[PDB]
Amino acid sequence: IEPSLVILARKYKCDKMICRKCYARLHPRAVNCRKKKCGHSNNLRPKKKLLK
Amino acid sequence: MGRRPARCYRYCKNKPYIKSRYCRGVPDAKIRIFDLGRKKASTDEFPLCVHLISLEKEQLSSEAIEAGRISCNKYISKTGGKDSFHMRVRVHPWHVLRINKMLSCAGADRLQTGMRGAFGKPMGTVARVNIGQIIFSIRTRDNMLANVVEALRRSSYKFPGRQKIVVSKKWGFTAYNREAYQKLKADGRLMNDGANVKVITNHGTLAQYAKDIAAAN
Amino acid sequence: MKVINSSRKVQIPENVTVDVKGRSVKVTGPRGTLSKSFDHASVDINLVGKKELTVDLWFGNRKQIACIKTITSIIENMITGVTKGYEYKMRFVYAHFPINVAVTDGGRVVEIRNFFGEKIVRRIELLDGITCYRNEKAKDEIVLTGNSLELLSQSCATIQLRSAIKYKDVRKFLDGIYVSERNVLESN
Amino acid sequence: MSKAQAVGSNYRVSLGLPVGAVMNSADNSGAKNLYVIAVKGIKGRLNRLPSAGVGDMVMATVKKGKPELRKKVCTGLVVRQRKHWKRKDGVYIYFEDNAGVMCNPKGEVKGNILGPVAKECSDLWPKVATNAGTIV
RNA sequence: AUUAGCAGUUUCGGGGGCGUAAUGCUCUCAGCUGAUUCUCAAACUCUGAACAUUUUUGGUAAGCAGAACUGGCGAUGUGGGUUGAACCAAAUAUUGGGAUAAGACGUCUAACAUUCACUAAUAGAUACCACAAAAGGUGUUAGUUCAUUAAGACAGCAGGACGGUGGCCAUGGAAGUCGGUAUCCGCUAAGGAGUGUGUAACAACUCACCUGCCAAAUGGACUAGCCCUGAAAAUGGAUGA
RNA sequence: CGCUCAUAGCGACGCUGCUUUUUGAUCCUUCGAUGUCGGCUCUUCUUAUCAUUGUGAAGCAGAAUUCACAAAGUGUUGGAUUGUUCACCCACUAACAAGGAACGUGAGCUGGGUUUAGACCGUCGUGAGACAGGUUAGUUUUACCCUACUGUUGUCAAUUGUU
RNA sequence: ACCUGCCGCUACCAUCCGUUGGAUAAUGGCUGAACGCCUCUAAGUCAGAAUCCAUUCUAGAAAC
Repeated sequence: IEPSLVILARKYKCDKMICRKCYARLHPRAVNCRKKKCGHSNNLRPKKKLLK
Repeated sequence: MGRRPARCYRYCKNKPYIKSRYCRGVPDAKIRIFDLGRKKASTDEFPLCVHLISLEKEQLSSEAIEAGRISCNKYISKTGGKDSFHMRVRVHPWHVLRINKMLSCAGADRLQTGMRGAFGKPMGTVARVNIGQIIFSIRTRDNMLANVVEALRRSSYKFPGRQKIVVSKKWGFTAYNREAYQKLKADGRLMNDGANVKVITNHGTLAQYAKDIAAAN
Repeated sequence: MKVINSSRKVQIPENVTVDVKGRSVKVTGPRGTLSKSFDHASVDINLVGKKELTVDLWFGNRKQIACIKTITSIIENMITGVTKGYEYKMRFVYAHFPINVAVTDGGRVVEIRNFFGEKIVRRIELLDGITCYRNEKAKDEIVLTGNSLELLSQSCATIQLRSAIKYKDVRKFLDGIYVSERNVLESN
Repeated sequence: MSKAQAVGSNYRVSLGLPVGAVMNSADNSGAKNLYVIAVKGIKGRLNRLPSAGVGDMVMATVKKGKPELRKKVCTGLVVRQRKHWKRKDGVYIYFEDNAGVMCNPKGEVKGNILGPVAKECSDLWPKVATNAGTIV
């Protein structure tokens, strides 16, 4: 349950990809910043993961 | 540069000042070393050539050149073995930049050593190019090409203006293509001199290959 | 430059009906009379037989053509809803401060009492045509069923958003309401 | 610092003087004077003294006292403002002359508080209330 | 002025195994000389060019300073560039009609029709001229290259994704996957001593890799047109409106 | 660099920029005189947002920070020292962020400096005298005009009936 | 001159009073194509700042 729900939670928040400009959380298999101000950067960190 | 930001030494103007018998305070260039990799490696063993070339006439600094070289230096383990690597730049910063300094840096108004006798001490050593003159070259084997272009890519950022990368149809540092540069080996009329080539001499030489035979060895 | 578009289309079975009088459509079936409007990027649509439904477009861009597919998809979804309801089974998570959600149907509102020690109510009015039952297993799972995919889903999303903290880390609290199973359709 | 008021802040600000006013130490510790540097919580504006508390904590100094206590700043507590005020009540407490005590940065008064102490101050700072038999 | 190796050497410089140190063999260094290549020189050349614009000197540059040719405000305005000493049209007696010039032709404001593409941007809109760059962009338009594909594809989803074997190392252990190395073969349509996730570590999943179905296109890499990002400064605000 | 890990946070060597809040370069305007600097006073303005609010990141468990965006709506202090901005400590604070506006503001101020006459000291000078060398004392004039602004009368004579 | 001292004027040197709707930004989504998947976006749209604009408040047009 808690493992089956924590994963779900992660999927909705922690396991998406941020930008290296707008820091904007896109979606887990993203490829562009999807913003006008950025210019759809195409430079994307995956948002961090932690046990704590 | 150190005394300047390279925005005043972006574009070619004024006739060439150099390290001469008229100048003398002229500093030493930021690189006097221009090759990287196996210089022992043969003309024949490496048959792959990429160039870097500006599209606009611009004065590349010696420091800039150095920086460019030490991308391609570090893109070598990433490439795969320094053995399969040559480089030569082929643009030596011969020409020198003048700087009349502004004596005021924290305060104090000249109008006495202002803009009168205000002729540059030479500081800056730099190279001119045009709209296609080469600024880096890489001989290599046909293994590395996406590697070398990436090194060049890095190099592109370290240089002012819009550059370009073209792969020559030659064997790298040679005036023959490949269609030609097998016929020389195949027919066997080539003559070798380490990193260079020679070719036998019929329409190359005639007055000294008239009554001669040592000219077909 | 102009690459020429064309019609996608959608199939309408014989337990459901469709009208369309002025490029705007109201599909009807056993669940209800679910509606959505179109014509807005000069998007032409016409019905041929009580079986097909087609969105015609033959002069435009890629942009224009993108719309055509989307509209069709939407109508398909609507049809599906009208046949049998879209189900959104959410599940919440907390037991240090157990997350406690309550409801009213008819008025169609959901309210969250305890949530990460929040002593407030977070009331959020569901859109019209959304019911909510809950076969809970261990103080978890709410379901929201509805007919219009587009609206029910939105409502669910809103609810989810409401069960979220805006300060401190997100890997701290891994708690709130979370949609386990969307795009779920009951067996009729 | 500290800070703990109250419930409320026992209502409005009143002072005997702001910055640069002597008030007696009223303390068994050999501070004999207390001179204000400034007052805590005064955010203030353009040209306006950081003004004395009604029973609130102040940045102060021992100007004339023990030499050990002399120099070195000290958080204090105002106890009685010569200059007057109305309370939520309809009385006007007013005193002989200004006074306070040198204190800890958790508010706590050191020895025992001498003389009369306005009740507001006591309310504000429980230690004050504890360490006196006059709270008028 | 100045880079690169190559060749013949050097008991004529020096040090290593051999040899008298060796300059002899086998290595590197130093110097000379011979054949080639890199880049090149206002004060060099074997050789050689018919305030505005063009050339040019100093200057980080300036509406800075300084030259050349010619053109311009001086007895030279008019029409145009929103407005303006220098840009264009073009020269000024007083007139009328005509037809043009530069420049415009939604409305300001005399002056319109057509036809094709592009852009969707608080954008963009009359050289000078009142600013924009490097670098980004799965915005859209155009285009070039090579590749995949009826041995049936792309994208997707469905199935399979084995053994020698826990290869050798490190290592209770790390077995494809702390980390490192070699990285080989059997059987098969099919499977790297393995892309990641994960596991104390194995596994599990996922990938590479193969087939099912759907049913015809697909994939990369650049190139340049417009648009966007970059792109902040001070009274309210200027494609002239 | 950062245990690991180029870009969380930094970021060498190198390149492109903006800016007119430094100072220089400049000498186009003013020498038939724009009243030079500072501080008090006060509005308004710009954002390159210090706080605030709403957000997104982190090497973000929490508190505490750090980075990014929208955003100038509102806030952005009391002293000591110095002619003083600049400066330099103490003190509170949500924060004590940057600036502009003829280096905002002398018919609004004082004149602290700087800039005259008197003097002192030092140094330099045969001396008269010089000194971004110090020191000390050294008249801040005029609005009754035009406008702009504050508040106030008057007009609203085609705001249509003598109102 | 001094002590009182009224009316009055006045002191966070006293007292009382300073609201609520839609519209958006960033941003988080929803359905959802372009591009069978996938995507906050292209069509379409949900939430949402001290913001925006109204509400409230001052003046009241050669305006009725």
